[PDB]
Amino acid sequence: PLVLEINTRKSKLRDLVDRIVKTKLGMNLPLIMHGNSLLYEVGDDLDDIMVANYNANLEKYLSELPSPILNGSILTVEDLQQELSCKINVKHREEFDEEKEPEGMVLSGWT
Amino acid sequence: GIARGRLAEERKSWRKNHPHGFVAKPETGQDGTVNLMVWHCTIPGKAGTDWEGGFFPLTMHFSEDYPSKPPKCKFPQGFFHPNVYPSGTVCLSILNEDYGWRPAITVKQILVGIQDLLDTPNPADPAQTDGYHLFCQDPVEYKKRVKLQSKQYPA
Repeated sequence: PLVLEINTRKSKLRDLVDRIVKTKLGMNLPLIMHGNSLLYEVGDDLDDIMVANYNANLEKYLSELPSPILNGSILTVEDLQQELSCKINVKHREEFDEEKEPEGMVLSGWT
Repeated sequence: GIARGRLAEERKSWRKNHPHGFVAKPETGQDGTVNLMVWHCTIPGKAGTDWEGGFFPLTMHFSEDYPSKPPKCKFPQGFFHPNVYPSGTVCLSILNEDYGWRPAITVKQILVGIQDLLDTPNPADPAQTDGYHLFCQDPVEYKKRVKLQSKQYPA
């Protein structure tokens, strides 16, 4: 169970997908879940309505997603092809060090 | 968490391999939520049958007790088939919690089982008098009703 410190009001889903899920966890076809709701999926098999909705979610602040990601939210992240699967505990943090935490978030518990 | 975890597995499994012409996907709400507990599906009628060319919508409703308990599967209200209630509920042995259901049954197996039921109704499970009668006592009128309905559901 990883810990993600992040400003949930100022960071967008896109920031989390690109900087954590794709980059650090190495998941190129992620499925991101919060409870029973899918926040994100990617693939050429998804129909145009689902892609358009997921595209809209990417541009939303985490605290304003259809299933809001807030302090203490638990996300589940699985990949379509790789066996990788992760739970991420979200901890809200207001401010980050401009040169030590330049990505505006901090992932703890990861190798 | 048991239901969610199993539906996430079924979602991945379905996306990587499913039979041709079928659709199965979690419902997207007008608020943007994508709900793993409610899936919208499409079952094609089999070629070489009166169902041919029909692409039939079905909703699968899972509960927090899935997969200990089976989903409820519904065609549209008024769908014509001897084993479908007026409400749209489909009667299928493997969907019966009391006897045929087993946790290991997949969404693929359910939808293929329903596709099989379309052209091969179960005479012991009559759900609607309309379909069941025509089926049992007037096959020619039944056949016409099926082919007309197939035309209502093009791809």
